[PDB]
Amino acid sequence: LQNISVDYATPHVVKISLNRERQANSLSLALLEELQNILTQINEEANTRVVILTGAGEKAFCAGADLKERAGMNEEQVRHAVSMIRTTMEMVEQLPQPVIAAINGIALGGGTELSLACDFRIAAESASLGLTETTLAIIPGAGGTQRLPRLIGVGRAKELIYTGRRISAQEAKEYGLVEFVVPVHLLEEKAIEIAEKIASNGPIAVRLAKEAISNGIQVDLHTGLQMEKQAYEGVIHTKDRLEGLQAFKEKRTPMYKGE
Amino acid sequence: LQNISVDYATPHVVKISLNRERQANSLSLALLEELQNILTQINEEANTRVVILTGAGEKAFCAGADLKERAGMNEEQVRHAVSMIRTTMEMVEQLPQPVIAAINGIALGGGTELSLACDFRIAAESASLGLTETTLAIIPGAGGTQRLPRLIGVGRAKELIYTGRRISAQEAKEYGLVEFVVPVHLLEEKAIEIAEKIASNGPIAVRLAKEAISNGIQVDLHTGLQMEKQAYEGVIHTKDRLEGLQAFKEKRTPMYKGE
Amino acid sequence: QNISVDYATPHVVKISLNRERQANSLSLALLEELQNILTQINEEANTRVVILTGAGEKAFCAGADLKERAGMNEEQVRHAVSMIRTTMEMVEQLPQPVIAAINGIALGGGTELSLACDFRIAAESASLGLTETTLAIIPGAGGTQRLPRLIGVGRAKELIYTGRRISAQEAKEYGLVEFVVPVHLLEEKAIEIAEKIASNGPIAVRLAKEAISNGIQVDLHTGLQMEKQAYEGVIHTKDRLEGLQAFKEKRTPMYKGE
Ligand SMILES: [Ca+2]
Repeated sequence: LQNISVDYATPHVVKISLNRERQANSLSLALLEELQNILTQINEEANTRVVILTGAGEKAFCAGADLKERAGMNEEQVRHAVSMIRTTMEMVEQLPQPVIAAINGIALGGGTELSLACDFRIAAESASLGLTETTLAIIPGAGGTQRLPRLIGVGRAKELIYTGRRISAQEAKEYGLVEFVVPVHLLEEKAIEIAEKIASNGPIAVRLAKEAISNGIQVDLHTGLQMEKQAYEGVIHTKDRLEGLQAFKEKRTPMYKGE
Repeated sequence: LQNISVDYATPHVVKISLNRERQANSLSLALLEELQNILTQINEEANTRVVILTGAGEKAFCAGADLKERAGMNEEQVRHAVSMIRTTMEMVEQLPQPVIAAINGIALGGGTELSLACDFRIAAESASLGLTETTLAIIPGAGGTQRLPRLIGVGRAKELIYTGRRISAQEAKEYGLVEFVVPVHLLEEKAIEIAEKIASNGPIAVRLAKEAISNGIQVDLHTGLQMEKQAYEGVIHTKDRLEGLQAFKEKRTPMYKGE
Repeated sequence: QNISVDYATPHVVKISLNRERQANSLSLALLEELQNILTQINEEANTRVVILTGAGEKAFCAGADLKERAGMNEEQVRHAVSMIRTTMEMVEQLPQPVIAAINGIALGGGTELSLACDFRIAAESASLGLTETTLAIIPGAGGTQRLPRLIGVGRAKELIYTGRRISAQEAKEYGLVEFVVPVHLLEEKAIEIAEKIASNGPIAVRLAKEAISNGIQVDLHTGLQMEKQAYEGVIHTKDRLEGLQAFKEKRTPMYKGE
């Protein structure tokens, strides 16, 4: 409502925009509460197939945790606020639907952490990223130390976290931190395109694929293969799987319904 | 053998070719049966040091599961078929010898899964890859959800699996999915020359390296180091190690014998 | 003395392997002093970053000393091998980040030494490889473990099975080295990066190293719990307050490890 905007104008896709432009879309407690509420609702939306997360304006995706607010917090409040940010990251990652981060500007600290909590990332050429925490004598406390090395390797994650340096979208692409980079005015269009492609695939299968990958990658390969085996059981008794084969037989585009 | 070809022309190297060109080298249950039988034989071949896996023709490495055969299968049939494919992948992965995928054309779904079960991959410039399963309302059921993120990272694996999009050999190389790209007319000689190099190295050492890397990467670094330590004990008392030392001292090529 | 130790800039110690005639190879003597220096640095508050390099323009470290090994049976190979392994563990477990400045060839133990460092910066003319299988052995100081963790299983397998040596440029492509610079600029770029790290909160950098190094070894959920505990280590620090104050005042923070 106040700190976040939601857009359901695109069939099967929901667009969440951080809306605190004056504060560089930083994560305030109020914003986190609104975002948690929205994520709770989306979690139960069977008709929602893909989520896009972005920031309002052309300067910032998310500048991170709100420092004005952090500056006025005692130790107890700091702990509560960091807990609220961590929990929100978990809610984004555990959504049944794929979540696409559309990085429209600066994504620093908590902002990079937020993008890491998404399934994958698309950035504007003008975007900049970084985990700047060590420059302030703190560390990434919302998964930055964990999600970054998992995505891009320990070496790169270490140099980035130890230096706290800011990097360009192109550098981010080279390192594997962002999967796609596109001109600034084409960001929303490319995110919607990718989302619609995902939305055209079997919704039950896409959800099972997210679970299989996200959970299986956390363990040994042998166990991960067994999780994938159980996940696949989930598409066997679906009408969509039958439509896939029928469309193959009829030589046409399949049309899935999530059943 | 009617669905595959096995060639031992090159010393210490065996080349297995999927041989169903008319069917884009798709994986029928009959082909999977033959492949499992040859994999069982190679598993016990001490004279065989490296294996090359490829497809017949210049259009397809492997189009994946045979959908003509899959159509209309009842529940029990589907489970058995997916089981046959996943078991075959495990057998490729667990061969003592290194296995090189020579991707001569399209490698889709089960075809990309088959290439992921190999130690590393060489692709024709004209090859295309992808895990197209979600476009059929299913998920990769033969390790694609597990081996792909392990090789190229979770972010890229997710965008590929969720979209089910096809990518060029060039794109695959950029993402780290294939290790080499060469012209299709040179694919066979490139795979043979890399296989010959590996075959000239100490076979006990190469086999132990495969075991140490493949198993060690599944666990924590500390335990992984202890596994390497035990593996190293397997080479220090060998006659091949002594030949390596003498060859280096005499500045001549070593002639390893697997002892 | 087979190694030199000097403060290149405030808080940045440069350790140079100094056995140029023997390609900066790892002899027992060098290993002993390297272990001694690392034992000392573990207890230091002044040192915030370590740069590890080799003397000359030809070799970073050629690995295990060949002349010293020439006169070794299976039994002597173990103690030597054990000391190399142990040294690798001391580098990765050191509180401070360690940057490998690869000034030339890195082979066997030398490549393994670079992998035990937090990150690597290489001269344009440097090269790296694990040629062990060409000699019918395997990497015995973590190469089979640290390499796939950094660059993925597929490329680690290709390089280890073939035993091929690669250029700094190839290494950069694979993510084996994080930075590549012209030969004459290796020292100054390693120092520049170390200075940036040394200007950040020392408690925070140290906790970041532990959280990353340990957390990456387990499942994400547990790793996140480790990060949570590590964050508790910065919350009550004066440096954290200085960071917020220096940022507000828009001036350089003066951290004191408190
Ligand atoms: Ca693991």
